[PDB]
Amino acid sequence: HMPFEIVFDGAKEFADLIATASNLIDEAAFKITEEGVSMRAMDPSRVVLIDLNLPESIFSKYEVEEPETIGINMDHFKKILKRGKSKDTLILRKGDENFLEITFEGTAKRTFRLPLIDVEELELELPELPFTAKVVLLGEVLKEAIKDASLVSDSLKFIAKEDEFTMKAEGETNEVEIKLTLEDEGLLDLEVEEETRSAYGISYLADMVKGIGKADEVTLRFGTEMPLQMDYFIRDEGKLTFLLAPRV
Amino acid sequence: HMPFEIVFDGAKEFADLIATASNLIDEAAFKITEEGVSMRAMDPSRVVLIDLNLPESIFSKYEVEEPETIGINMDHFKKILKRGKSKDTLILRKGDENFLEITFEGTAKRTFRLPLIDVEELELELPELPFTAKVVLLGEVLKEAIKDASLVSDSLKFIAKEDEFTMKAEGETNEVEIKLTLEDEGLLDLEVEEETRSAYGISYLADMVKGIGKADEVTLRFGTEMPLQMDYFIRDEGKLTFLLAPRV
Amino acid sequence: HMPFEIVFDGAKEFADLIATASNLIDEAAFKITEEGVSMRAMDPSRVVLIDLNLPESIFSKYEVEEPETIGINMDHFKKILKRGKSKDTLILRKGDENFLEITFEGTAKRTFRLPLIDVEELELELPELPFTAKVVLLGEVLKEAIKDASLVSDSLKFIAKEDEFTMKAEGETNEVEIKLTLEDEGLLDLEVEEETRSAYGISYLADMVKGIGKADEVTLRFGTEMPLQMDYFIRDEGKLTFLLAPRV
Repeated sequence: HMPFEIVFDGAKEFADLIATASNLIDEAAFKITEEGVSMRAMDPSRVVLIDLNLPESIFSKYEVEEPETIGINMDHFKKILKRGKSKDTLILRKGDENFLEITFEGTAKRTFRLPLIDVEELELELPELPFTAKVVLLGEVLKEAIKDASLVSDSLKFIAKEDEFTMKAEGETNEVEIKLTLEDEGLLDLEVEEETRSAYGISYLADMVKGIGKADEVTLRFGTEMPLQMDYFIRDEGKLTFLLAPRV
Repeated sequence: HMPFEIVFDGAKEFADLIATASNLIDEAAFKITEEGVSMRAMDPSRVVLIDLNLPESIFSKYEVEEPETIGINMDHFKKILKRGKSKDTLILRKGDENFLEITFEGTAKRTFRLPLIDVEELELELPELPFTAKVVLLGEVLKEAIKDASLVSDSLKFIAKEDEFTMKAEGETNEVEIKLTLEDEGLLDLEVEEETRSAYGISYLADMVKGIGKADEVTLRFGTEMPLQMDYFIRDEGKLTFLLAPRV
Repeated sequence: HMPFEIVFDGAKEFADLIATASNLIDEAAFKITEEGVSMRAMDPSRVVLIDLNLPESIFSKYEVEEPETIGINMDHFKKILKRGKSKDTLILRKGDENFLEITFEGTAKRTFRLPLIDVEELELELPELPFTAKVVLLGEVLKEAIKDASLVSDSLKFIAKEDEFTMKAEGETNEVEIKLTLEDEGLLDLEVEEETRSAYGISYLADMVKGIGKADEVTLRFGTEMPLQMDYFIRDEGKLTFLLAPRV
């Protein structure tokens, strides 16, 4: 197999990015091409599809001789990456053998070897879906709304109308409603083709947003009785996309 | 029943204030008048009386049509209020029905409904007591002294003399003494009619001071073999008062 | 027995210093002389020798009438010292009786009495050893390397050569190597008489470095199949020295 070397400036930031996907994933196949790094995986229950796209442009050095796929234990990967410091340079290197060499370069050079595994590749595509509502909002609003809703229920209803986006949860001894309009600082964009209603499991939503930053811009696309697509951008050009099955 | 709307700027600060009283209280009757909000309660053991007085002046909007009392599960109340952000506006609103509508207004509008309960009203008054000692001290000194004393004992002796205030705890394998004079930065005022000695349970004192700030000014009034009155001010005009039975 | 009074400006810093030695020690004899305070102890397994030397020069007041030794329960000592604030003045005073009076002077005067104990004095000396390698490195590199290695193994190999210092750990499903050269910011000095290799137990190393600061300069001296000497300086003139038996 052909070697590669991939270098990312800011090892802690890369660890943070991986930790977001790791919240739902135990293991994943990483497709390494000359265009960038991609990872498409499902959580163990098959409710959430994760797609992480890291173009060559976000890496300070990118040397990929031929496209290849590697399998990674995501919890082992995250344990090693968590050792990286904020100003470390991260080097991901594969030689001829079946392990990933992970180097942090900073005040010292620290090199871990991570055994590569084989990950069953389900044929996963990200199909186009007839979403009728798009919402762009601040991470902090999304994160707090999911925490708010968890105080009352295990499911969160998403309601998009022309002028307002509402997330509402109801339980026996409580009720919570989070409302956004374009007058609100938390709502950056709202495009609604038609009144759209769908509900989503809070346990999955919590794991999806756990690593998202309070100042991150999160795009939500959904439809009535349809999955929720949730994405935010990494270093402008990278993209993390979640696709979440509705609660029906 | 008549509706009301009460608005407080700084929702996290209001949550912090409630959490102080919640440390000893499971449930409480809130008396809502045109003059302000008051709450008088005892801890489950009847050792501590809590009195919280929030005048209309500390609220940015105060619309109370007729005086009424509402009962609140304090742990449920604190769980909701803990969701408020530091720059959220807090709205407490009662309509015709038997629930409190709690709204945080900031980057988004988030509305919780809290069921109102019935709280048995003991006839609680705050009687005047012939205290012989008044002490004003920095919260940090009070908080640290109670923590210091807990290393050695379950009771803390308070000793006030003309020129010095001493808090002393004694155990078998330790002893601790905290001493203040007006030369000390921690002691803001000391008024002693006569030498005054009393002891107080550390477990109650710890719960009383847990939420007090290190820079808060705490007034202590006590007497020999008499209860301890402990108060500090909220937004200059609000007042939290504890009355603690002596250890005899 | 003769009284003494020893005063240290910055009580939290003194607590931090004691906590470093306390990580391996349950009890210790402190030798109090006119020259300073010294403490030599072994951990319960006799794998680590600790030597703490605090010259009179680091104390703001130092009144020792005659040399004497006192025994101290280190966990009780650390519990009291942890109550000191960063800007507290610390007073250690012994009167005629068999207890240490520990005073924090700041916003208030707080005085603890700590019973002195008798500590069996093993005849402990710090012998000169024919070390062949000296390494000066930043605490953060040492601390992170030990944490890195603990991800893969229970022992850490130290390898010093003319131009590079390597710490390497190997396990079944992982491997880690931390490498320093004088080009690296983490390596302040490297003096190697000959190629030097030795291994050390990570559990002991972790407890030795737990309290060391990320910006502290740590000197390591070791030899092949020889103990590791690890020291760093306290207020320029104080010294904490660990001597760690090799893993053979």
